[PDB]
Amino acid sequence: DPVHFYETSYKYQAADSTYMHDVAINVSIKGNHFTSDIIIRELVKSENKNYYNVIGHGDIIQKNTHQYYLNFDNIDVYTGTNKANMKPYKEPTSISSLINKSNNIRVVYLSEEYVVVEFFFYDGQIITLHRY
Amino acid sequence: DYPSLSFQQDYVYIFSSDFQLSEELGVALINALSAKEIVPERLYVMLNDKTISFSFISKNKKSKNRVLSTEKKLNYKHISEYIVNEIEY
Ligand SMILES: C[C@H](CCC(=O)NCCS(=O)(=O)O)[C@H]1CC[C@H]2[C@@H]3CC[C@@H]4C[C@H](O)CC[C@]4(C)[C@H]3C[C@H](O)[C@]12C
Ligand SMILES: C[C@H](CCC(=O)NCCS(=O)(=O)O)[C@H]1CC[C@H]2[C@@H]3CC[C@@H]4C[C@H](O)CC[C@]4(C)[C@H]3C[C@H](O)[C@]12C
Repeated sequence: DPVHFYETSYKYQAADSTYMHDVAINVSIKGNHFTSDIIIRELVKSENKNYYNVIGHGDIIQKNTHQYYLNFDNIDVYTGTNKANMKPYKEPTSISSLINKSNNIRVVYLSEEYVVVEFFFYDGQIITLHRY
Repeated sequence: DYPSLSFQQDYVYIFSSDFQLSEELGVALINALSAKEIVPERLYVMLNDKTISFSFISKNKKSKNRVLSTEKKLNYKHISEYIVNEIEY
């Protein structure tokens, strides 16, 4: 069974505030299992910088050629103000609710160099990931 | 759980339950980008109630991805100008 890697980054802005996320996503898929690493830098005017490292793994389930589901076995959340020293952090609701639940990923385009998906962040987001 | 493809022209793919908004935004995007001599390989846009996201795939297969949350709906002109500015810079 070969391993396939998917990597992307995105920036989140809010039209009604200064909240911003800079997010890198790294996903590896082997068979029906996946490992995900999500690195977040969180900014806002009323508070100083903040980093989050979200490590998870679980089952990826193929329903159609374009309909997949990610069901996490576990997710760990680390936080810190400097990427050098991060420390464990109790899972927020938006993380713990993803465990033992099938989260929707819909593929809209597939090439050998990238894939375009609608997925469940922010209750609906479209993004392109580079294929490795 | 996601809007269906409601507008597809040239390199633009817009996923939204609102056809009028989809076509208005899609044409505004093609007009503004062509005027600046920007021709993406593909441009994907998703319009939700409270969230807008897009993926810009450049000629070199590199991607730029953005999410914009808004408490009140924006008209196609503002959404187009936001997307184009993020792509431009
Ligand atoms: C808990 C964190 C800080 C929240 C905060 O700043 N609280 C103070 C303001 S308040 O006064 O208390 O409201 C936030 C900041 C960024 C978030 C991720 C963004 C990507 C992704 C989006 C998906 O939709 C759900 C999963 C997802 C991985 C998210 C997990 C978690 O939610 C994160 C880490
Ligand atoms: C975008 C709409 C779907 C909205 C919706 O409700 N999505 C499911 C949500 S839910 O599951 O119900 O919750 C769809 C529904 C009807 C479509 C027109 C049909 C005639 C004509 C056919 C031509 O080929 C292209 C132009 C044309 C005017 C079309 C434009 C657009 O495609 C329209 C408006």
